[PDB]
Amino acid sequence: VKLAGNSSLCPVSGWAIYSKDNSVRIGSKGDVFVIREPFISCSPLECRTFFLTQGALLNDKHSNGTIKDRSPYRTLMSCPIGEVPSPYNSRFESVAWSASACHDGINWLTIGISGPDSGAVAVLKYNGIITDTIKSWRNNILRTQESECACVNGSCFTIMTDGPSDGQASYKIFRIEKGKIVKSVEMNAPNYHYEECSCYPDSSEITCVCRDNWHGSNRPWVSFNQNLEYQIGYICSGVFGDNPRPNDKTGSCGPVSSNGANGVKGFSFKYGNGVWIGRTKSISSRKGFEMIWDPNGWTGTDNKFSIKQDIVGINEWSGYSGSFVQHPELTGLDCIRPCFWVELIRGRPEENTIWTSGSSISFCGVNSDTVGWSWPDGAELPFTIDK
Amino acid sequence: SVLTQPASVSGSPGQSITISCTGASSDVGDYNYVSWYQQHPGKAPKLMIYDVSNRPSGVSNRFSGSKSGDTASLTISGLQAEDEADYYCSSYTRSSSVVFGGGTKLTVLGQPKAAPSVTLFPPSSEELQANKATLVCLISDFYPGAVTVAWKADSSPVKAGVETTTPSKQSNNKYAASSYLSLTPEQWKSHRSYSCQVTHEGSTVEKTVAP
Ligand SMILES: [Ca+2]
Ligand SMILES: [Ca+2]
Repeated sequence: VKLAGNSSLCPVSGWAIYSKDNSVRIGSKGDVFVIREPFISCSPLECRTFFLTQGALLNDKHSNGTIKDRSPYRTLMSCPIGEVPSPYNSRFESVAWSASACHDGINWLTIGISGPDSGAVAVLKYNGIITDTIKSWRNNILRTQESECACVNGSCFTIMTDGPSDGQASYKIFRIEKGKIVKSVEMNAPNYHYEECSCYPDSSEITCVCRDNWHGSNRPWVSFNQNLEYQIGYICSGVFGDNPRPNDKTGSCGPVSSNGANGVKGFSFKYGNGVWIGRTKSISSRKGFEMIWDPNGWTGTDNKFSIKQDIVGINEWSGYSGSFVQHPELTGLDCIRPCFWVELIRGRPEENTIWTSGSSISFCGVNSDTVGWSWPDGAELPFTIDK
Repeated sequence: SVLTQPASVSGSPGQSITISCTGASSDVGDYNYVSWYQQHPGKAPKLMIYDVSNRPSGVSNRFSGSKSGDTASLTISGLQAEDEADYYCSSYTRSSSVVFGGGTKLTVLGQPKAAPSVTLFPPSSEELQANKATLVCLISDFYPGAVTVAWKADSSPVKAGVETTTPSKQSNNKYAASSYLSLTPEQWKSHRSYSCQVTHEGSTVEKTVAP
């Protein structure tokens, strides 16, 4: 039955580890896809790990030059959580170098973006059947969340961006029903920049935390209801969430230009005026990961926070991060619980290899005892194909 | 997009001087990737200023940069003799991905004047036997390197067959230049004499040869 989604976020006081696939480590021997931009999404029965393959396997010559994010060989595929993304356990979803996927409660909705940079087309599938398409309206690379979309009452929503990555672009909100685009609104957000949003439903509405790649070291956000009436803004906290960023300082409810140039996909959970912030430990590179609870960070500009939980050591590689929820239909709780995943990028550009890939770890919020630690990728690089 | 720069600026030792890039500041929410370069003759440019007010390690703190509106400025305090070189500004824009300015030649004044030592040679007998003739006028040890040459034959100015080089700095910080007059052996011995007049800072030195 449909996913109602009228519950508020469960209040959390920590993060318990949910999955770790150890892909790249197992990829040294087994047959494992070279992947990047992974994300988790759950149905009322199970949870799955979606990812964008490169049409190639680790330790194979076809993994050469797989920095390039866009090629006719990348495909959106999925496998159970904590499992290695192998061709023997992965289900095919769509041909895409930019993707998004969510479950409305009756069928998997998948959004696959492929085509040329000037004519990219997003293929929408509902139960693997093509139900709609949408073409790039600004002829500059069309891209989407790279995380799960958010479904409420039977309608699923997502964010897409069309235009420059180093300047003002165009951002649209969509409301999909059974894979059919039924309403869209272009956001009136001058001087804002939205990319790779992490959207979660919260009491019949949706709030996306996104990445400002143009002039932002804090994270932009947009919240909307089913009629797609929206509100925009930036996380005001002085605990900056993007990477790169400046040191923790006085924040702003607008874009922070200092280290405002290109960033990393991230997430955040708003609780009143508090915010759970997931970010890298390093200020310059994609190293380490931590969760920070700022009780007034959503509307206040100071740098003070009360809780910090270590996720990945400051010395070890991290990458994309995104939110994913577990609805009461799945958990039996009375509120929609928040969780999140972390991509662990290995190889190029930071390491001496011919390839770039990533593994994943995931945590779910609980109101009970937790602990901070480091759950890194753990692969010993370079691999045999890099010699 | 074009970055405009003063063609020449001049100052004395101890004086401060400001060059001014007056090009890219565009595209309001985009950033400013503005940078400055110093280039001595025969050597590669040296990054003095980037990111407009930032300065890399090893560069003297006498150099500083600023920008206001569409004009960037490079300020050099306490002018030294080694600062005499060419200066360029640069900028990254979405439209054009870098634009080096036209350039500014910085001159450090105070140096004494020097009249040119001119030597004029008639054509060799060995060249005339090959039915060719060339007059060699050689200009040496003049300061600064600005000069113009006029050829004549019996008080009559001649323009045909004049090839004059651009001035070049010697190893002693003075300049040199040469001029060549091509003639047929008839034009050489039919005229009474030939003269090479080298006018430098209004003062003209002259030399004359004859067959
Ligand atoms: Ca950024
Ligand atoms: Ca605070």
